[PDB]
Amino acid sequence: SSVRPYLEECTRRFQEMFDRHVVTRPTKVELTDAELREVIDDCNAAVAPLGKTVSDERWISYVGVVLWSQSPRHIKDMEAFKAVCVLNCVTFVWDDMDPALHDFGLFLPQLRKICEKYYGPEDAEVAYEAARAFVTSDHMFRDSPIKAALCTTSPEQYFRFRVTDIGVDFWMKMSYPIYRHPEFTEHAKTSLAARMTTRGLTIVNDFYSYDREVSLGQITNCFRLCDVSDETAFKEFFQARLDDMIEDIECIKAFDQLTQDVFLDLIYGNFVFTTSNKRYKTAVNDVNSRIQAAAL
Amino acid sequence: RSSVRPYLEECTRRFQEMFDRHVVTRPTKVELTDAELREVIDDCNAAVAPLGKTVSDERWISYVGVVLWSQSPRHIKDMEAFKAVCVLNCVTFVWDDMDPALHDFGLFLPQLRKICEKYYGPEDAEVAYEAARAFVTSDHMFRDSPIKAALCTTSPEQYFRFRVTDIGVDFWMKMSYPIYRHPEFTEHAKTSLAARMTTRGLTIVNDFYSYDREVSLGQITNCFRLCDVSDETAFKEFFQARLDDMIEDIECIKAFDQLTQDVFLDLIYGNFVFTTSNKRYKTAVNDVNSRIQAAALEHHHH
Ligand SMILES: [Cl-]
Ligand SMILES: [Cl-]
Ligand SMILES: [Mg+2]
Ligand SMILES: [Mg+2]
Ligand SMILES: [Mg+2]
Ligand SMILES: [Mg+2]
Ligand SMILES: [Mg+2]
Ligand SMILES: [Mg+2]
Repeated sequence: SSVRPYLEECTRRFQEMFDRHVVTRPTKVELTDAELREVIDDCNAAVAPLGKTVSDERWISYVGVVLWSQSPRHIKDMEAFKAVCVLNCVTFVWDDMDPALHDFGLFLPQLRKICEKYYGPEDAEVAYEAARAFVTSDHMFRDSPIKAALCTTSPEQYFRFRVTDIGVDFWMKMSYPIYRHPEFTEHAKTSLAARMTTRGLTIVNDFYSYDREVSLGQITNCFRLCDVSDETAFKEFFQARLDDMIEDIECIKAFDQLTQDVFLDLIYGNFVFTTSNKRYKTAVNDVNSRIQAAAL
Repeated sequence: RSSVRPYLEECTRRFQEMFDRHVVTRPTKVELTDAELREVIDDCNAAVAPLGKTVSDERWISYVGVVLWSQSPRHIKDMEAFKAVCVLNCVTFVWDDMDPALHDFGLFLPQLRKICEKYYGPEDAEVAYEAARAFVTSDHMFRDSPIKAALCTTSPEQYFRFRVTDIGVDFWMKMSYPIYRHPEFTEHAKTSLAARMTTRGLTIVNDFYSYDREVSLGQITNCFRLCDVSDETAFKEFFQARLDDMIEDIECIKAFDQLTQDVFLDLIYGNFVFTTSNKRYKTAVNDVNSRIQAAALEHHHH
């Protein structure tokens, strides 16, 4: 199936939800041309050992999510920002890669290289460990019975899987050096930061990446828990997910002012990234195609 | 002065029937040698000594029972790592029981590091230390925090999300994986998926048996504060939803690899046996579970 029928009303329902509960719109980070090419050179170098080329356009697509979903008001360290740019893009290639291409012995050293270039010694270890856990999870769970069980049982089992699998725990553990805000750093390191933002990021991503994933046999998507064919059941389910996002956003506002800005800019920036970026406008295209092995 | 006392017998039997149906395999208590117990307690005294409060041998042994009951003795390979978890868990229980006036990070974090460096190799010691640091920093950070009030009063979902860290199960997995040297378990511990899978089963059990103590101390971190426990109908409907939660988690746990699921279920079932047998949960206020308090005249000359 597909959710294109619902695409227009749901975008509006999302946007109305954000306009009431978040209000402040996200704003896109503009990189200088130098900065952008540093990022892209760093990206190509990290995936090169894996034997696949990535166009400058596919990198700019990936990087949009970081340009839209950080918190410019509070940025203090732009070297850390660039690291998140590079780390997020290259793990995007991994997510799209056939597992045959997953070579840990070749790719884990490049991840460490990136982390040691942009972070101090401590932050580099934190970012690296989170990058390593993320690519290792994506690998381990292709065709895992665990993934099956967690994705088909209930929303509560599914979002639990997604704390790691969608990459938000990774994101927080590499983004906290951007802000050098002590409270935020601690919520990143306990993963409470990821836990608070997982549903807002996943429900949005799931709706707009449903068609791609479903075409590719990918089960990691909460709308597979309902009959998107049944208009009534889809509406009941969509509302419960919106309810989920609203409850999360309202608790987020108990966090200190800077932390809540970063959390809410992330959820909302990701919705803007996802509704505008080319990755999510069609199932298979030049920036979201499966990176295939190609046998012989 | 609310209480779940009237439900104690039926609730305990309902928990037990749930384990008999869904887990089946019983936990087994790890027996420590007299030497091993003494190394642990000596190491606990050393670590807390800089904080100026004495902890009795009886109270240590109370704390240590959860590790003796809730690890997975079928699969223990590293007893040095086992001893570290005994020590780390006991001394962070003390911290959990302490007035925050007593919380000296400068004094206590290096003692946590020393324990980790004693029992673990270098990489493992850093993972255990970081988890330990994160736990005591969370417990301290959230004493009368408005974030805790929001997460704990809003819904079960928000509450259990706070408890992944706050009950200490993430810390437990991240200091326990060296015991087993099992690769899948190690990865699940490092992603926190292991903690996430076991949070509700540990939290619901603990919350029921520590409710009376916690309401009496003003402590709001307990899911049964989300319902009117003096309302039998509302309590039983809430209790049954929490059993459903435990059952759903247990059944997904059984999709994990066999060793990992043995470890996950021994933790949840072992914690239930520890909780329903240990003096700590026998009464709300006693000499193994009383608040460890600072003295307002601790600085005095008499
Ligand atoms: Cl998938
Ligand atoms: Cl509390
Ligand atoms: Mg993925
Ligand atoms: Mg994907
Ligand atoms: Mg997706
Ligand atoms: Mg306590
Ligand atoms: Mg506590
Ligand atoms: Mg308790």
